[PDB]
Amino acid sequence: GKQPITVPANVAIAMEGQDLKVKGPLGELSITYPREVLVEKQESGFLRVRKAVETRRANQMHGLFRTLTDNMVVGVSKGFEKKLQLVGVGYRATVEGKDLILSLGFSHPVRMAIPDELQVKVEENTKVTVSGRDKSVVGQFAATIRSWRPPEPYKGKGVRYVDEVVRRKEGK
RNA sequence: CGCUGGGUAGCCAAGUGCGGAGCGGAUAACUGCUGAAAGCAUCUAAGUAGUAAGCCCACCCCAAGAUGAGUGCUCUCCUA
Ligand SMILES: [Mg+2]
Ligand SMILES: [Mg+2]
Ligand SMILES: [Mg+2]
Ligand SMILES: [Mg+2]
Ligand SMILES: [Mg+2]
Ligand SMILES: [Mg+2]
Repeated sequence: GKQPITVPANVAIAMEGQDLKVKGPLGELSITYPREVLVEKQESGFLRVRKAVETRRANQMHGLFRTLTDNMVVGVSKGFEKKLQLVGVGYRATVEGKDLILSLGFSHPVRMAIPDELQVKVEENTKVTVSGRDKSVVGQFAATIRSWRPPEPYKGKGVRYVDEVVRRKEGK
């Protein structure tokens, strides 16, 4: 289930065999492959990834870096943006200076730092949107805000991703 | 102590102070992010993040007989 990777994205690519560095309009990333897979610079415009001798570990890994290398370029060409939605009376979100602050019913305003790699913004008092390059830090970042107050069943009060479901119930 | 009433230091508690800290490290159960085999999905057979009175260090004392016997400063080795 492989596919060639589309890279006429006006992005620079460079390697030294065991690594692969990418440099584009809005960021720089790197990655190192183990000795099973191997990649070349196909001059046609795309990129194909071959593999070592047929084995169970390689067939799992063949389609693995295909999606990472895909996200490796799309995150440097366009980036990625995750969405959040705050549900509950009194729940707010602001960006005071660099980091952000949230008030999720606790007796203290939780404060977590935003690394320089990511970008955050808020349109309305009750929603948040993350913007970055790598899915790992971005997805891990948005998951962190979800952990402070996940969505409850009975009323859905809390943080939630967009385009998901909520197991609702009746309390009384 | 003939029997009693008081008693300094000392010893002692019922008296007087202090103590148990850490946004430090790695994990269990659990929740996850990213994401193949399996065009979907999946917390994972690549990688990675949160997190226990528990585990390790940190705190207090002992400690180079640690025969693996350590380290550093200083001193001494006269007369014919
Ligand atoms: Mg007396
Ligand atoms: Mg007496
Ligand atoms: Mg997932
Ligand atoms: Mg997938
Ligand atoms: Mg693993
Ligand atoms: Mg503990």
